[PDB]
Amino acid sequence: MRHRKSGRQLNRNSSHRQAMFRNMAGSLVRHEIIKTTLPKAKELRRVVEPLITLAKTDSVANRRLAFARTRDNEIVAKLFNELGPRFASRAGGYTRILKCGFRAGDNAPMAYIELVDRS
Amino acid sequence: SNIIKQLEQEQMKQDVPSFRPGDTVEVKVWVVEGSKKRLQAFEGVVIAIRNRGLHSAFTVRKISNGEGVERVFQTHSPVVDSISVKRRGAVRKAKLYYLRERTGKAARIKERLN
Amino acid sequence: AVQQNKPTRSKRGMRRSHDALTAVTSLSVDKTSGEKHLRHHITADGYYRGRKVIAK
Amino acid sequence: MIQEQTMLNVADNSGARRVMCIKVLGGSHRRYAGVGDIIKITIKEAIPRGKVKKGDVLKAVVVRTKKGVRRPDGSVIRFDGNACVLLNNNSEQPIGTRIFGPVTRELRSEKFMKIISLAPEVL
Amino acid sequence: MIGLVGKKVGMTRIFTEDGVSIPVTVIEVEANRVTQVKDLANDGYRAIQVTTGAKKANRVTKPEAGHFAKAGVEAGRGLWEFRLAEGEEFTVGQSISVELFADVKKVDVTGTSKGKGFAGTVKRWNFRTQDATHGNSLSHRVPGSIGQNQTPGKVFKGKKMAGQMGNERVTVQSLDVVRVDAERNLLLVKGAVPGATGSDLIVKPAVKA
RNA sequence: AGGACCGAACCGACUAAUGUUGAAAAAUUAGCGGAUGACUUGUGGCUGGGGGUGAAAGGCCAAUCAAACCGGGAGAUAGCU
RNA sequence: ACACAGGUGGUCAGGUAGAGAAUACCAAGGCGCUUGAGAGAACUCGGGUGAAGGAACUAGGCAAAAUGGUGCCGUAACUUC
RNA sequence: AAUUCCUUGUCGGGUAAGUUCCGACCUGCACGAAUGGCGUAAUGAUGGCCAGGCUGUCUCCACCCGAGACUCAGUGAAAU
RNA sequence: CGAUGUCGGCUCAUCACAUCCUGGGGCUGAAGUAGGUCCCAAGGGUAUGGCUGUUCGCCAUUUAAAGUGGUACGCGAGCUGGGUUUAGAACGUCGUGAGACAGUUCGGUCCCUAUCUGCCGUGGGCGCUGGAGAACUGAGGGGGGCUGCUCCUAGUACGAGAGGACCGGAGUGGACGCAUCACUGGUGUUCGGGUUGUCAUGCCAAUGGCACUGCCCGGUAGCUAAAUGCGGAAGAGAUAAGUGCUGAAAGCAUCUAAGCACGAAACUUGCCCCGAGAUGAGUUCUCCCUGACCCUUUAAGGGUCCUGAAGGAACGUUGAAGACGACGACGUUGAUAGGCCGGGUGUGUAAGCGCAGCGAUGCGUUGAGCUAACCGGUACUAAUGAACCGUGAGGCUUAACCU
Ligand SMILES: [Mg+2]
Ligand SMILES: [Mg+2]
Ligand SMILES: [Mg+2]
Ligand SMILES: [Mg+2]
Ligand SMILES: [Mg+2]
Ligand SMILES: [Mg+2]
Ligand SMILES: [Mg+2]
Ligand SMILES: [Mg+2]
Ligand SMILES: [Mg+2]
Ligand SMILES: [Mg+2]
Ligand SMILES: [Mg+2]
Ligand SMILES: [Mg+2]
Ligand SMILES: [Mg+2]
Ligand SMILES: [Mg+2]
Ligand SMILES: [Mg+2]
Ligand SMILES: [Mg+2]
Ligand SMILES: [Mg+2]
Ligand SMILES: [Mg+2]
Ligand SMILES: [Mg+2]
Ligand SMILES: [Mg+2]
Ligand SMILES: [Mg+2]
Ligand SMILES: [Mg+2]
Ligand SMILES: [Mg+2]
Ligand SMILES: [Mg+2]
Ligand SMILES: [Mg+2]
Ligand SMILES: [Mg+2]
Ligand SMILES: [Mg+2]
Ligand SMILES: [Mg+2]
Ligand SMILES: [Mg+2]
Ligand SMILES: [Mg+2]
Ligand SMILES: [Mg+2]
Ligand SMILES: [Mg+2]
Ligand SMILES: [Mg+2]
Ligand SMILES: [Mg+2]
Ligand SMILES: [Mg+2]
Ligand SMILES: [Mg+2]
Ligand SMILES: [Mg+2]
Ligand SMILES: [Mg+2]
Ligand SMILES: [Mg+2]
Ligand SMILES: [Mg+2]
Ligand SMILES: [Mg+2]
Ligand SMILES: [Mg+2]
Ligand SMILES: [Mg+2]
Ligand SMILES: [Mg+2]
Ligand SMILES: [Mg+2]
Ligand SMILES: [Mg+2]
Ligand SMILES: [Mg+2]
Ligand SMILES: [Mg+2]
Ligand SMILES: [Mg+2]
Repeated sequence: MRHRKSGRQLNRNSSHRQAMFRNMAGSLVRHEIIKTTLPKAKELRRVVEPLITLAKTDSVANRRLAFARTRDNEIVAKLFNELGPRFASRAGGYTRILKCGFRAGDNAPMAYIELVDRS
Repeated sequence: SNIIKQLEQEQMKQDVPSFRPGDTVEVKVWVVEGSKKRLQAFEGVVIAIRNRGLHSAFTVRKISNGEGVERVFQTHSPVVDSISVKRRGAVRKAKLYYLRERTGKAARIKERLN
Repeated sequence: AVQQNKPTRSKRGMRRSHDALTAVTSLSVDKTSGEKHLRHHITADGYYRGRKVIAK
Repeated sequence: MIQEQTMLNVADNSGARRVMCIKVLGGSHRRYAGVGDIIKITIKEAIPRGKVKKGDVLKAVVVRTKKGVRRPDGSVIRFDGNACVLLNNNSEQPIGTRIFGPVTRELRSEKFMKIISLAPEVL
Repeated sequence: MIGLVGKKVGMTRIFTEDGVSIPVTVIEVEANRVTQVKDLANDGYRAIQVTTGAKKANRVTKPEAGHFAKAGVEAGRGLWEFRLAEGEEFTVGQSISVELFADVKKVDVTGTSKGKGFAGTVKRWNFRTQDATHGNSLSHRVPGSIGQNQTPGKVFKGKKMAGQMGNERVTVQSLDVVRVDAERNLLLVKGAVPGATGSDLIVKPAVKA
């Protein structure tokens, strides 16, 4: 059973699931919007927003933690430089998901996940 | 929750001394037999602590008569009359389960300063 | 594991009596786009509840 | 928590060093016997000269178990081994004169007052 | 035997002054007031119906709203029926407090248990697994045999096999009432109640003992 | 120096599991034995069926062997379904 | 018979760890193996852990579990030495 | 006893229990000396028994990690 | 014999009583405990290991008991293959010999994706006569019905003694089934750390990837048993064997021909669950729909404009619910999910700095840092203004009833 559990397997092992989500977050931060399946994006809004609320405060320890979590110095620098002050006045909810039809390749529910301040 | 963590706090004892795993602890337990009740003492090294408010407990192990004895005293149980600390030990971990492997001059702990 | 008597076309039809497809109950129309879109989804242009969300 | 084919130590000066539990008494299909329960056992290794010899079959009382016994407050007293005290198969009384190591107070009935008195320490 | 209804807050322990840790169950009980009183003539059976709380303000349908308005009480959750004993009757306006269970010793509770989904025979009916080695192939937790050869050539009704366990109504009887808090509207039992935290349970005076 | 020892390529298949209209008309994974010699392998040739060869199992002779395959007598014969 | 978890002879043989063509991660270099997206029921396959007992299971220690390397000390009956 | 029907022949060991095993008794249905009789160090993916460690083999199963099984979209057999 | 898998073992059961225990009674060579036999009674239960392929059997220890049978000597489209019963080889015997011996010995492919019936769950359609939201009554069906040990009655009755009660209560127990994590722990490859080899971040530091989660130590939520709560009727009715009261036939006598009365874990209730497809389709509470025309085949007829109410359906966030279906709670007049704040809980004094030490390392910052699923809140994000199904007064006869 699954009483009061959390975390979607997405038919992948832990290493595969984390390595995919790392690149997903690294592309989402650098493009401010991406398109992916809704179940796979519902975990992005749980794996990226804590990173944003961590980058809200600039510190050596926080920056090294972000580097250990994302494995991209450019991504960490862009996070801390831009998304910190931009979302510093907002208490959560840094991502928005909008469903757009279904993919023709697999007939999968797909959505654009973006930042609240894309424009 | 406003009912649980209001009933589980009305009968808590606000006198538990601060202690850490690896510190020798003496516990006074009420033992009742017949018509009267005495206060027995159990002195040993604390190896594990599980604190959840009223559901708090701690495990104490002592080498008594050559055979190790481990008890699990509930922190807020009325039988546990008093808790005292007689020594302090410097241990990296918080769960001392490797002590069950060593005997003699190998299961002993260093002294924690200050 | 296998059949002993060949079934009817009636049995096949009664088995297929439940796999019939269904359509959308009622398509929604955007407030300031005038086009029909699936409910709680965005339009093919990029509009959703008035304000456009995907400007190309 | 003692069952068949379980190796236990002996906690009296009877000469037995290693015994094996071979039956659990107290009802049909009984699986595990706690502290203060009677179990039939056989001798596997004994002192060269003593009150008992190897290969005997006799009853015993469980005095210690690694699983332990839960107090009515949630406290459990856990030991580092399984030990028993030999008894006569008819009189149900201890054979040895001394008791080795600490004991619990679960066996504090009329049938084990001698064991309680002879125990160096009662928990 | 006028039982009441409440919400399970959970379970905890009580430390008695003589050194006993009694596992008790915290059950939130509000004033189950009334919706209808069915008499001996209109419905035959003599019973009452109760509701507690409001539950919402814009999700009660017109029939339920009119039913509540006829009685004169506010909205609430699902209605609960209780067959009333001979010699006692209650007014529509009058409510039922938790004070009624002050002079009772043991009660019985009823509620929907946790749902385990479609469980196997080893869990739903507690069968015994087979050997995992010595030659066994693809038959470890299967029930194995269900009938006999050609007589009766069929499986009997009520056979214990894989199915959906849990999520059903279960009653636990003879639980000792250790505390009845009137000002806080709370009741405590000896534990082992069915369901989960925040579920809905129905308690009543014990009929077994 | 050993028809030596442990152990890789290489040769083989002793156990278990999977597989049995399978990835495969004998295979895969985890284990296994020999592994400087009576070893293994590439190329070319000879041994042709009542015969060949066989450290010998009635084993192999092109997925077929107590008598290989193809064509003929031959629509052999069948008191048998 | 397949765009088949099978077989096929030789040549060149990098760094660190490592006795080693054993094994781990990498270089030059090549691939993601021609269906995916969901949920995380029972049961199947490949595995991890587990309170107490430790072969009591079984036809059978089958499977599983366990040891496992270097230097030194030290090593019994028997024996063709 | 790779050989014995009576046989689970009798005795002693091993366990509480041992139709298996070990050493003897010799009543050899129906051992026996190159179709070889008895031993034999080493050797054996050879048969049987026992002992120490070890563990879900088991009392008694419980949870977890992946691939199927369940749903959706595309393609799409079979024995009978 | 155009194919019905045979011994034994594991899982799963069902039925019968010629009843192993419990329950009731009669006769006893039944003083009491404890026995023998018979009758009624199938509600429940009915062991673990060594030997050998076991069935059977011997032995060891328990239990109140370790019952006999039918169901292809139950169950291989649930499983193995230890035996028999193929192909190799030997032993002893048989025969000159090829080869045989319910004689032995070592080894020796158990294949099937469920069409229908059978059973466990869970849905779609329609019915129940206007359409709805609820509570149920209960025709009926299903689940449990085990019993040991001590104390008082007591060393009382009985018995010369030895020994030792029936009846009635109380406590503690074992095997079951139900329900939970308040405690004990297991798991918890999604939480925190220790550590080896290698690669990379221009390099130290700090990290990430792989090597079974690399190997490990603990551990949140959830699930779990080994953990803790509950139950095996108390009682009522009619009763089986069997006791009787009043009683004639048959002046007596007799439990029976009338009548009356006691009498089992057997039966129905009493305990729990499902349950109006109970088509015999049921009751109560609250709601909603109160416009006009036209047509022929003049009737439970059809069509047009308006109307579209109660409610339902659909979609989105989701769940202690769940294979998919299905069932909770919410959709701005809101805490339903995500994020955030604070706390709790786990791991363990985070990096960065300064010191001390040649160095490996320790110290202060600092019980710090991090913290998945936990708890109180917070509309910050996502739950849309709509639109879609559902009607507009609900047939005939008769009955009581007010006009
Ligand atoms: Mg959740
Ligand atoms: Mg998939
Ligand atoms: Mg279909
Ligand atoms: Mg298997
Ligand atoms: Mg197979
Ligand atoms: Mg069958
Ligand atoms: Mg060799
Ligand atoms: Mg070798
Ligand atoms: Mg080579
Ligand atoms: Mg090899
Ligand atoms: Mg191999
Ligand atoms: Mg020839
Ligand atoms: Mg061939
Ligand atoms: Mg050919
Ligand atoms: Mg021809
Ligand atoms: Mg001719
Ligand atoms: Mg012909
Ligand atoms: Mg002929
Ligand atoms: Mg002829
Ligand atoms: Mg391919
Ligand atoms: Mg290939
Ligand atoms: Mg090379
Ligand atoms: Mg390699
Ligand atoms: Mg590599
Ligand atoms: Mg772990
Ligand atoms: Mg274990
Ligand atoms: Mg012999
Ligand atoms: Mg010979
Ligand atoms: Mg060899
Ligand atoms: Mg499909
Ligand atoms: Mg057939
Ligand atoms: Mg036939
Ligand atoms: Mg009878
Ligand atoms: Mg009887
Ligand atoms: Mg009789
Ligand atoms: Mg042969
Ligand atoms: Mg075999
Ligand atoms: Mg085989
Ligand atoms: Mg059929
Ligand atoms: Mg019993
Ligand atoms: Mg837990
Ligand atoms: Mg724990
Ligand atoms: Mg970790
Ligand atoms: Mg580098
Ligand atoms: Mg009678
Ligand atoms: Mg009954
Ligand atoms: Mg803390
Ligand atoms: Mg540090
Ligand atoms: Mg926190």
